[PDB]
Formats: sequence, structure tokens, C-alpha cells
Amino acid sequence: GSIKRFRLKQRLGKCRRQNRPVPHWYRLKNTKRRHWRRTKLGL
Amino acid sequence: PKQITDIRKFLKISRKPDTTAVIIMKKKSKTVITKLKLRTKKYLYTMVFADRKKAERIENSLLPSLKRIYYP
Amino acid sequence: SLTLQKRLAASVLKCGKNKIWMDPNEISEISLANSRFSIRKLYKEGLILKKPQKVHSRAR
Amino acid sequence: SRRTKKVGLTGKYGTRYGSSLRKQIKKIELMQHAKYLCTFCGKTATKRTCVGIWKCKKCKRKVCGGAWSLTTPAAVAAKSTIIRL
Amino acid sequence: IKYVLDCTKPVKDTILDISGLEQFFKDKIKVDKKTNNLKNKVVVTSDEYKIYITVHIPFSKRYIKYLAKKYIKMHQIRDFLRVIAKGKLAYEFKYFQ
RNA sequence: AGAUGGUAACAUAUAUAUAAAUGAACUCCUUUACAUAGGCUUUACACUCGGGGUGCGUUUUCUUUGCACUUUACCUUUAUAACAAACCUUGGAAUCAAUUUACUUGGAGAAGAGGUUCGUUGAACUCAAUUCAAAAAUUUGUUUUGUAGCAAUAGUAAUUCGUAAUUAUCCGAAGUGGUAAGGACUAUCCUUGAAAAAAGGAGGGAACGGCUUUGUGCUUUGCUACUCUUAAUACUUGUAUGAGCGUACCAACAACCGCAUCAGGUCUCCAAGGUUAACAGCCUCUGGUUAAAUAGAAAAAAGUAGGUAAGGGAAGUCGGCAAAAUAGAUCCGUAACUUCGGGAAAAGGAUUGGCUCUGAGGACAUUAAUGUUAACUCAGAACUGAAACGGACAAGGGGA
RNA sequence: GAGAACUUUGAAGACUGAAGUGGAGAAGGGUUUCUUGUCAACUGUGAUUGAACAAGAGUUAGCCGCUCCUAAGGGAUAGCU
RNA sequence: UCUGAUGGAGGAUCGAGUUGAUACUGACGUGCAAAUCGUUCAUUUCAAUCACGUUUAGGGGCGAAAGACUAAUCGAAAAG
Ligand SMILES: [Mg+2]
Ligand SMILES: [Mg+2]
Ligand SMILES: [Mg+2]
Ligand SMILES: [Mg+2]
Ligand SMILES: [Mg+2]
Ligand SMILES: [Mg+2]
Ligand SMILES: [Mg+2]
Ligand SMILES: [Mg+2]
Ligand SMILES: [Mg+2]
Ligand SMILES: [Mg+2]
Ligand SMILES: [Mg+2]
Ligand SMILES: [Mg+2]
Ligand SMILES: [Mg+2]
Ligand SMILES: [Mg+2]
Ligand SMILES: [Mg+2]
Ligand SMILES: [Mg+2]
Ligand SMILES: [Mg+2]
Ligand SMILES: [Mg+2]
Ligand SMILES: [Mg+2]
Ligand SMILES: [Mg+2]
Ligand SMILES: [Mg+2]
Ligand SMILES: [Mg+2]
Ligand SMILES: [Mg+2]
Ligand SMILES: [Mg+2]
Ligand SMILES: [Mg+2]
Ligand SMILES: [Mg+2]
Ligand SMILES: [Mg+2]
Ligand SMILES: [Mg+2]
Ligand SMILES: [Mg+2]
Ligand SMILES: [Zn+2]
Repeated sequence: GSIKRFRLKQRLGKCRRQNRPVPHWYRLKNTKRRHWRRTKLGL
Repeated sequence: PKQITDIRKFLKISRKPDTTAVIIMKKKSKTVITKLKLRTKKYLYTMVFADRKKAERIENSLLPSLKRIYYP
Repeated sequence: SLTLQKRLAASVLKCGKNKIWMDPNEISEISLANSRFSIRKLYKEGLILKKPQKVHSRAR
Repeated sequence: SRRTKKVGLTGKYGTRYGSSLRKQIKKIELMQHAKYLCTFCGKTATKRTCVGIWKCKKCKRKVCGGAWSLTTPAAVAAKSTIIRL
Repeated sequence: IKYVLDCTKPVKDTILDISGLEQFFKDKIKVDKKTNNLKNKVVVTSDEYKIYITVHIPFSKRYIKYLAKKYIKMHQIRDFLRVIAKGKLAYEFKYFQ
């Protein structure tokens, strides 16, 4: 809820970071995307 | 917040070196009423003088190192 | 899309969105107001008005 | 006007529960709820607080007694024997 | 106690005729439930630009305003005029915007 | 070397700030700390009513009108006032008294008279101050202030002027009892309704001023500002004030679990007006929406959720299933049988609107008469209407 | 706006009717919040909308909690098995 | 020995909500739904209801007893 453990918060942050799409420039030298409503983190 | 009634007490408080600021407020009464506020480090002491001239006199008396706030 | 502006107006005034009148003339001007200060200004001008309360008369 | 004829204190139970059982309860209820004579102050103010505890409103003294009556006959007999001894 | 109406702004635009207004006021002013009174309890006089009401009885400035509004409604001056308080004893007509 | 008052209950340090009322070991308590039900009271918010003040609304007609705003936080042991208790002093009670809605209490000391305290409450009370005039070693009389300070400088409703500033408003009466809390109580129990951290009080009486000199922390000798206590400050010692973590948003209506943006499920608090017994149902204000995996046009059958049907009235059917009828309240009337408590709202009747009246029920405060004035509830009588009235909503079918 | 019954604004008419699709919270969720964009798919119709996609941005406490205490209980110390 | 009050007792009565699930064997039955919806109904001061915490684990537990339930799984769970 609105009162999380610090560790949990960190995990959430990490997940969020993971979520973001490939920086496009790489493509010139993702399958693991997630949606908060369809696949749960099961934390 | 504290109210004061002994003029002498008020004076004493003023004389005391933790008193950085003073406030003087004017209020149209339902004549000109005047509130004298002293702001001490721990309390804000206030005296209500119904009589303008007296209030003025007391203000004059107040140390000229006080950082006087004229609110209205 | 005046949504946001309406929301801002609601908070600023203390009234519900159901009660902000945004004038259909000068919808361009209003949409430009992306801030609370701007909303306030608009209100002052009279481009945003607090609607009058629906009446509940005790008379009967 | 006196409400109940034979029922008395067991009017709270109403129609339910065997009549015989209710009759027995009545005696016991009477025993319970009667203000007993305190053997200290003299005022009939000793009332039942718990199962075997009887407190007086006067002295605030809690006297241990029987479950329903302040003194069971056996206990009294025992006391008497002790006194005689 | 004196109550005033600074009727200038629309009186000087002709649209407000003080004489009619005075009459209306006289007509209207109920006294403990009846219009035809206006005895020793209330007096109404008029300058060129000002109506004066003087009351001995419990009387509300609100009432005067209401009367004015009614008058305005009667003579179609509703989108043009407004009753506004100046001083406590002093009401005044003001132009709508 | 360790205050005082008060007969007593107990009170007292108001210094910027009630800081300070010696106290060790070792104990003893108390707070923390407690069920449920019932009413009663007090406060609070909420709602309402009447008036004044502002702005808006209605105005063919009518309406001193309808609506809106009129605000006030913690904190100051807040100061006091008021009240339910508990206690103290006096007093001495049968012709029993005081007393609550209820009973409770009283020679183990009641009533009464004066007090003390805790608790509600948080500016009530003249509360404080001021204006001066009289009486002792400070008290009485009058006035002006203050939304008691916080506090108006903040809000809110206005009105302007300008391209943010000024101004004016902010307050006199009361009722309803819907919430919530407290209080004193009362009742129920083969049910008697947590603990500790932490804090406080008490008993108890260990220890005992400082400095200098001499002898081996202890003893002797001389001198008098000392022991406390807050706050401030200066200086060394590690840098002598506030560690870390959580804080978006959703809480289902599409953010959760139901494989999904699924009519399901999922804990808690706040809770307006009308009608009313009602936080029911029906409608409305504040707030919220006007959306829901679709629209439009036609309006057959059939379906589904409903309505309504003449005369009959269960003849339908396994069976009165379903539906209808019944229903609220007041007044009457109430059997068999019974464990005497019930049955029972038995059964069965009657009444009900609107309007206009009449009677019944208080609080104060003047001197038995005269006043100011408050709810709502009863009871009765006219008149009235297409014989209607718990007009919608809501609401037992009954019996043998 | 290319394009609008389901984006936005106004005007109606309506409903929710303080046991509310109103405010706050808990569990659970985890960036869904917000702004600027924005429409490949998704948003079972459309869609310029969006809880979608993209870029950023956003959660500040001595006093609100956790943090301390104990409760039902749990994990262990000594043993003993 | 009666009568009028008061009093507010009760696993009393009706009854919203809540917890349930009686009937329609109504709707739905390639549903909104792997049990829902509607109307009706039973329950509401106690053997009440709910939350969170916690205890008890598979030939075991838990059971006001239906072989009920023990994560859509039960006359012996599930996983390997
Ligand atoms: Mg959580
Ligand atoms: Mg999900
Ligand atoms: Mg102001
Ligand atoms: Mg938040
Ligand atoms: Mg927010
Ligand atoms: Mg849903
Ligand atoms: Mg799943
Ligand atoms: Mg949907
Ligand atoms: Mg027929
Ligand atoms: Mg028949
Ligand atoms: Mg037949
Ligand atoms: Mg047949
Ligand atoms: Mg039937
Ligand atoms: Mg759609
Ligand atoms: Mg409605
Ligand atoms: Mg409805
Ligand atoms: Mg919402
Ligand atoms: Mg968003
Ligand atoms: Mg689509
Ligand atoms: Mg957007
Ligand atoms: Mg995204
Ligand atoms: Mg705290
Ligand atoms: Mg510990
Ligand atoms: Mg334990
Ligand atoms: Mg173990
Ligand atoms: Mg069944
Ligand atoms: Mg069926
Ligand atoms: Mg079908
Ligand atoms: Mg069997
Ligand atoms: Zn006794």
C-alpha cells in the first residue's frame, strides 16, 4: 500500500527502471517489458 | 501565546535580551485600540491598551534596538 | 481539453468542478492557463466564474 | 398491580424452559438477588458480585460465601463445630 | 433613524423619476402587516437626487433595497441598474458594469 | 541538616519560564488498565428558528421576500464560572428525612450552613484590565475596552481602484437532539471482562555545607557565604539538537483478487433538508457523474421484467407454486389451550385528508394578580371534497 | 481535428441522493499520480480519449505512523532426546 | 389480597443494514459470473458479526457432524 518497506520500494524502483524501453540509438549498432495491470510482480 | 496586564512586567520583559522583535497593531474598535506584542524566544507576550496616547508612550519607551513590526 | 484547467479552478476556489463556469468565448485564452496563478488571474478577470448554488428554499 | 402470579422473577425467561426448571431458578434467583444482612455494619446491603463473593455497599468489605445464598448450611455447621471446639 | 438612496446616476439620465419612486415607496411600505399605514412611524422626503427614509419602528435597509429592485423591475431598468451600499445608512444606485 | 499556610478536606514558588518544598538502600501502592445492556444528564459538532448586516434570485400579479456569507484552530497547568460526584468543618436527625427518570443514602453522622478536590468543560462568569472616588495595613461603586490571549494581519461574502492596494462586514437572541465524548448511576453473569514498557506517589531514614594547614580516603585545628535550582554563557574533551525508514495515486466506479477495463467479492471513519418511528423508502442541497464491450431506425412473433382485466373464485396444479389480498398509527375488541410466562398485532371491527378553531401539558420574574416567553405532542369540535385521506413510498394474510 | 453519439466547453434535461461512482484511510496494487506530447496495437462500436504508447517530472516530518512495550503466540539459550 | 404508575429484564417480538440462501425449482445457463442477477425470504444484544494477528498440516488437522472443509482440488490436499 501507501506504506512500504524500504527494500520493497527499492525493488519497485528497479522494476520501473527495467520497464523503460530500449534507448533507440542502440538499435543502430524489448521482450521483457511489463504492464502494471496485466502482469503482477508477485512481490 | 501570552497576555500581559502589569505594565511593569511588560517593561521588564522588554528589557530582557531574548526579546528580538516587537509588534504594534492598530484596530478600529466596535476609537483606535492598540496591541503591543513582544516576541521572546519562547513566548509572544501581548498587551491591549485601550488608550491610544498611553500606547504611543509605551512604544516610545521601548528600546530602539528592538526590531519593531508595524503590522497594519 | 480543458480538464486540467477545470481541476485547477476547482481547487483554487474551493468548489467542485461541477461549479466552475468557463466561458465558451475565449476557450483559447483559458486553455493557455496551465498554472494556478493564471487560473486565479482568469477568475479575477471574469473568464472563470463560481456558478450560483442550486437553490434549496426552506419556505414550504 | 402485581403482574405475575406464580412466575415472579423468572418472567424474563417467558414461555421457554421447563416449568420445573424455572421454578428452581426462581428460588435460586431470589437467594441471589436479596440484599443480605452484613455481619459487620448491620445494614442489609451485602449483595452478590461474583460467584462466591458478596460485597457490601456500606463497608466495601468482600465476604466469601455460597454461590446463591451468602451462607450454605454445611458451612454454618462447620463454623459452629469450630466455635464449640 | 435615517436611511438614504443616492439616486443620482440614473436620475440624471432621465430614466429615473424620483417622484414616481417616492409614490411607490409610500405605497409599498408595510407597517406591522399593512401598506396603508406610514403614520408617525415612518417619513419619506426627497431631494432632486436623493430619497430619504426616517424610521421610528424596527426597519430593515434590506427592505428598502428590495423595494428599489421591485421598482426597477416594474420600469424595466433591471439589466442597467443595481442597488449598492455606500455607507451603512446610505444606499446608492450604480450602473451595472 | 532540609520552607510555609489552612480546624480540616487540602493549598502555596505565576522567576521571560510555578524552575526549587534534602532524601540513598530496600519495600508498598497507584496510573498504564479495560465487559455488556439500560436510561438519565452535561458538553460538542450538526441541523434549525427569529433579528440585524452584506450580495445575489424572483417580480403580469403576490412576497418587510428565497438563497448565499456572517468564520475562529491547537496552545496559555489556559484564568475563571457552572455542574455530576467524592471529602472536610459545623450541625444532631421519628411526626423519619434528604432524594433520582430509576434507587440510593443517613448516629460507621442525614438534612441544612459554610467550604476543599477531582472531572467535565475551555472566556462561561463581570473574566481581565482600565476609569476615577471612599475604607484598612488592600476592599467596595461606576465607566470604557477586548471576538481572553492566539486574532486579524488569517478566512468568507462584498465593494472598489489600479495594472497589487484601499475600504466596509464578521453578531445580538433561542430551539431540535441526529452524532460523539464525558459524568454520575443502575442492571446482567456457574461469562466478572489483558499484560508490560513507562511514569508517579508514599513508607523508610543512608549520607551530608565550602576553603586552608598538618599527620597517616580517613582524623585534628582556623575561618564564613554556603546547599539547591532554572535560564544564559564561556571553555576542553570526537564535530554536544532532533537518527532511519514510509509519504504519488488507486481503494474499485476500469488501478486489488476473481485468466479481462469481468453486474462478483474486499476491512474502517466522516454522514445534510424534506416526508417519517426510522441512518427505512421516496424526492432534493453539498460533492460526484450524465458513464457504463456499441449506437440508430422500426415496433411483428417469441422471450424477459412488468402492468391490467367483465362474471366466476383454485373449477388450474403433485401441491394456492406464482400473483393478489393483508399491512402504519389511534381507539375498541381478543378464544381454544397453556409450563399461567404466553397465545396475541389472535380472530374481528372502527377511525385517518385539508382547512378553521377550542382545550390540555412549561420556563422564567415581578409583586395571590401582572408580565416576558418555549418546544412539540396529545384530545375534541366545526366546515370542506365526485365518500377521499398510513391517497405515492412503505407495510403480517388469517384461522381450525 | 483528416474524421466526433461515447474528446473538451457552454446551454438544457437528468441521475447518484449523505448506508453516494462524495470525502479520507487499511489490505492488495506499484508509478496507475502530473505535465507535454500522442495513436502501430490495445482502449470487445468509434475515439482526436485513456489507467495505452513516448519524454520528462513528482512522494520533503522531532510532533502523522512505523521505530519502544507487552498479548495471543513464534524463533531460539541450558539441557535433555 | 387487588389497582395505577414507575422501572427496563429477556440466547423476548418486528425490523433496515450486516450475515446468510427459503421459494420462484424466476432470469442466466457457448452467462456479468467455473454459482451471478432479480423479487421473495431468514438473521440483527448474542451460542451474534467482522477485521487483523495467531495456533493446529495430510492417514494429518480442523468439524454444533454434512464425510463437511483443509487455496475452484477431498470417502485422504497439493507439489515433486
Ligand atoms: Mg502493503
Ligand atoms: Mg488484476
Ligand atoms: Mg482581514
Ligand atoms: Mg495521499
Ligand atoms: Mg492528491
Ligand atoms: Mg469491477
Ligand atoms: Mg491468477
Ligand atoms: Mg464495465
Ligand atoms: Mg377476473
Ligand atoms: Mg369469493
Ligand atoms: Mg383440485
Ligand atoms: Mg384437474
Ligand atoms: Mg407464495
Ligand atoms: Mg466504450
Ligand atoms: Mg433522484
Ligand atoms: Mg433511485
Ligand atoms: Mg472519486
Ligand atoms: Mg492520468
Ligand atoms: Mg475500439
Ligand atoms: Mg495525457
Ligand atoms: Mg506507461
Ligand atoms: Mg505520534
Ligand atoms: Mg526488550
Ligand atoms: Mg508470550
Ligand atoms: Mg521450537
Ligand atoms: Mg439451499
Ligand atoms: Mg432456476
Ligand atoms: Mg438462453
Ligand atoms: Mg453418509
Ligand atoms: Zn458492611
